[PDB]
Amino acid sequence: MNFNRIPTRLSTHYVCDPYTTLMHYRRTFKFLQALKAKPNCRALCLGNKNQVNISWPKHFDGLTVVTSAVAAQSSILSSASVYYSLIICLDPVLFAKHLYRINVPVLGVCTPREIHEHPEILKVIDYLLPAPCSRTDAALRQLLQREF
Amino acid sequence: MQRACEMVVSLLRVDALSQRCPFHVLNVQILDLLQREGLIRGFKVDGTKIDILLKHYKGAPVIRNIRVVSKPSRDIWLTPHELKFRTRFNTGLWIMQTSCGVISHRDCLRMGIGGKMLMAINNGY
Amino acid sequence: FFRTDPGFIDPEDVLFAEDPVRTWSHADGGGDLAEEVLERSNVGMGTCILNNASGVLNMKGLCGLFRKLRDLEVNPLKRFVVLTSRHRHFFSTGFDLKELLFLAELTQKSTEKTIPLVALWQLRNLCDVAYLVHNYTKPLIVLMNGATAGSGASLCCLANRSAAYHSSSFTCDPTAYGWIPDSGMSFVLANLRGSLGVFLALTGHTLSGPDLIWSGLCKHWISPEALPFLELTAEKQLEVSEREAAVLLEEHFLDAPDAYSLDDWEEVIHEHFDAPTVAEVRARLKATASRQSTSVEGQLHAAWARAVLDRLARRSPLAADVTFALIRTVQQLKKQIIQDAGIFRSEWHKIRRTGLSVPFTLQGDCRKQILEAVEDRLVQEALQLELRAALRLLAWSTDTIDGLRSECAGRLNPEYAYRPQWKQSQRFHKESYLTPLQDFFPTISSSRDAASHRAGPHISPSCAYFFPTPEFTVTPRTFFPLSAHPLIRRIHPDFDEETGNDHNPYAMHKLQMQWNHSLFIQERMQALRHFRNV
Amino acid sequence: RTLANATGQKYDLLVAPGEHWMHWPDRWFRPISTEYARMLERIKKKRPPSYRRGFRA
Amino acid sequence: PPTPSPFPLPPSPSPSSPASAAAAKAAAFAEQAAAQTPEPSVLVRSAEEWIKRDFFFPLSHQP
Amino acid sequence: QTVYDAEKGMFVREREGVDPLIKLHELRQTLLSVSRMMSMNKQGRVYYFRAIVAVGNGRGLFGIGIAFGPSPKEARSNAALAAIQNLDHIDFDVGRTLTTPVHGSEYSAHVKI
RNA sequence: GGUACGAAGUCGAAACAAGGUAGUUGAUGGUGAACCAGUGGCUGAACAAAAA
RNA sequence: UCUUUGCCUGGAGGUUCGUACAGUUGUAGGUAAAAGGUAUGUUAGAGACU
RNA sequence: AGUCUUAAACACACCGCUCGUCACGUAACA
Repeated sequence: MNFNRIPTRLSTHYVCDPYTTLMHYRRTFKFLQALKAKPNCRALCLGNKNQVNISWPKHFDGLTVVTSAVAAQSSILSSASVYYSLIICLDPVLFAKHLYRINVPVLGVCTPREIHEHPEILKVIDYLLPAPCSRTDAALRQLLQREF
Repeated sequence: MQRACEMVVSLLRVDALSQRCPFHVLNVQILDLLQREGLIRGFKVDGTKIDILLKHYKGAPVIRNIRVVSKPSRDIWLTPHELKFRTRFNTGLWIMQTSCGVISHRDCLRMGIGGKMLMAINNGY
Repeated sequence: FFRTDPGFIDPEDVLFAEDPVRTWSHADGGGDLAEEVLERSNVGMGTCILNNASGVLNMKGLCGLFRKLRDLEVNPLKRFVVLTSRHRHFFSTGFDLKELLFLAELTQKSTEKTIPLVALWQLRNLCDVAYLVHNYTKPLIVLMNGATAGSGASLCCLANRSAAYHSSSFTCDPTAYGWIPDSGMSFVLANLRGSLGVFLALTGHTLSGPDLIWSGLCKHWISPEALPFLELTAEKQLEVSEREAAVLLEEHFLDAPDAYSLDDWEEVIHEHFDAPTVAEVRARLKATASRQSTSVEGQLHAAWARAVLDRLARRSPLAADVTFALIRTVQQLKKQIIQDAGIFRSEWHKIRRTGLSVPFTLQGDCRKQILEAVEDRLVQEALQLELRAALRLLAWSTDTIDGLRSECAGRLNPEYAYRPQWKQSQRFHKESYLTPLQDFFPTISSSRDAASHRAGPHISPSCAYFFPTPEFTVTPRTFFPLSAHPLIRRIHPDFDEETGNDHNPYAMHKLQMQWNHSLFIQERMQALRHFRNV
Repeated sequence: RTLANATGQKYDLLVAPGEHWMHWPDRWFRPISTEYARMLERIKKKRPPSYRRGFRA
Repeated sequence: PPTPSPFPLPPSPSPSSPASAAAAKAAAFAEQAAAQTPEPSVLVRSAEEWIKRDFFFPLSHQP
Repeated sequence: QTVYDAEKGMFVREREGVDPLIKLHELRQTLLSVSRMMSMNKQGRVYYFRAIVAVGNGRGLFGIGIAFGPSPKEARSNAALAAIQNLDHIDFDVGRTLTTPVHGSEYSAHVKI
């Protein structure tokens, strides 16, 4: 049962429109094709702890450990623009204060529910990528990489 | 004249696409001049109210500052030789109301006729 | 119920329905949407919507269309101009028959058959717009969202980048109305694969769907939903170079499906529609109809010949001869202008693909020049001959009056439509309708010119002010904006140092007068009063 | 200037320079490359050269 | 010596509203005669006359 | 974790919570003020210094940082740290000529350029 | 009679925090000095405070 | 963003129809901080519990 | 006794803060 207020206005989502996804993939593919041609290219796959389906290593390069004293919005990935050249964030909502002034392209993959409620993530994300079914990124990218 | 000053509040919005405006004879003529300069994407008279679109570029809107000079309680008039001193070394847009219709400040000096400063667009101090 | 079921519909999908026509609610100055041409202020893009009560493209629409196209083309910021329409299930009708009825009775009223100034003023305007779209210096994207009736596809076929979709159609039946195709329509028909244009004009076969792009008319299949999106991401086009701009626009073009109705019938059209004479092909179709129907292939061919003949017997025999003579005349030119250079079949195929993709290599870039050179020459000849046959037909053919009224009255209701008898077929030289015409005063050589032909129809004296010659010429339009400050005039390419100006006041004075609706209304009104009173 | 001109789509030039940001010569249409193998084919198809407006050419 | 500049004809298919179109068309004719009508001495007419003319008609180019 | 500075030739901390990509030999700092605060505790009073240091390139960059420290010398260094991390781009004319004069406000203030 | 400033003595513990057993205010009464009793209004009001 | 009414300029102070009607902040001897408030600490015969 | 919550005109922080009558002296509106 539910005793709360029933909403009346239904907001529309144009960022994740079915037709808009056509150009999103086409434009994104061109950028990746040119980058892989060059030698010595490395990427970064940043996720979340809840993502059990995605295996993670023990150590992480570029990770900085800081203390509570004098930590006014310290940038964790400050030195992550030397060794890496492309970061694919999976939780832009959580990683929003650190990627505000990052000097690397961010391939964030958010969901329409978070985009509408948290539009601030649009400024930090450079190349927007859609996410069909928009439920859990852990099992979302696995299907795409294992098609047919 | 009162309805003319009510257009600045609606057109001066950041997080918006289209805003309504009361219908008026003088208001319709003003929108024509702004569209020529490329400040308004478009407008449509929806009967009792006029729907005017907003133009944006790289997030920020094209309009950043609006100054109302003329008011219903008084009337500002400047001679052809005095308007140049007021308006100098600037990129602003001043709406001039002359006898032969409504024109911008650039055209008022060309004809040399005494206009009337209504409002300012993209103006500093 | 299940999501995977065949008959499954999402309630949310039907809740977000929108009217595509309402998307163009906002326009340029003027709250009341009644202008024949509209424009929307965009960054790096030029919007142009053709809105009309019934898609009637009269002189009023052409005057506005020419100004907007030139204003946007000269602007360097606008790297490309897009065209579209606003009518529901309709497109540019292209000089509807209602306007032609007045030009026929007035011209044939006088004994001398002197063409008035109004008749020639409107006809010459149609050629200017047709040449501008083909010779556009920037890409011209256009989509046929509505159905085309009669000769009204000149604004999409002649465009630099033509597109189509499922909600499109192609209808062209000039023989039924007894009128020659205008707006340089013969150029596209003669450039089709094989003799497809001849069959599509004499019979007037209708085509819709993917067949348009597969036939050769269009070259893109962009969806209507792409145009609104272009207005939102147009600020990133000026950052890249000129060549890189065209690459981004290629992401909107989709693929074409496998579907064609004339896959096997194309060979029959070329075999039959091949005689240089109209009277010769008549026996060819009749012979096939009486052919002994045998096997499976013979059965289909026998019915095809019997059905096609019925349509040609309900048109004007004289009209069919004029259209066929002009379409084939320009077509034969391509076989000689390109063959004399020494080109092979294999080489020509590669050149055709240059228009469907942007060249990048030096070898590929050179091929594009050849296609542009031949195309520019063919259109000039087709338009020049098209005007010659248009003026003579209106002053000699008397059966054109009945056809114009029959179709005009039938639009409101079929009950008012009547089939006229046209006229009995007669032999003709099919050469007198393509003779050059000039208006030159020197006649010391025993009537060297003597107006159009030696004893043909003459033009009014008032037509010696704007157009010194009746022939359709090409004007050297500028490609950069003008200026008034002395410092800016020095940067314009066409800026002579002997006068300090970037334009000729005398030449530009007449150009503005020609493109003026207010001046034309007064001239048209004066002629109407004279005809009604006496 | 570069900001206002992009949206204003109007003359937004300075006093000293002349049309620096708006002037965009067609560098991919006029200076197009031409080879000697295909030049002979376009001579008989293009308009013959009969003009007098350029001395330093 | 003077140098009267030519004036372009107003466009008939103006996209502006009817109220502005009529005013613009009339204003074009005023400019033409403004540069081709030298004004007389100041002493000719009254002071009052001058003030009204300035706010009703453009300024001539041949004072 | 060091970077050479060939005309000086001495070890300097590279990262220390600072982007190594950004050259540190191209920026300048300007001390504004060194304010002093007071804190009360159970025994007596505790004083901690503070400073506001603005760091930004003199071409197209500007920034203001604020921090705290136990001593004036340490406060200055900490304040400068925030300025670097909060560097923002400006919209400046190529020709070195503004369009219109800007005006600025926060409570009583006015800074007319 | 009343008021200002400087110095400073005696007689009292009114305001702060529910101890003066809440405390400012409009109009009266009363008392060597904090001001006190009653009615109206306010919070610039403390403690305490529900299932079948 | 626009029309019109009303009101204030740090704090602060005054002799020891006619005893009626009307009307009132202002001409000083003196002073340089009255005061809104986010946070910390302390006090509390003010509430609760290892 | 050690914490938590709330209030405060004190923060050399309750040995805090602050008011009134009377006594003496110097003055401006008398």
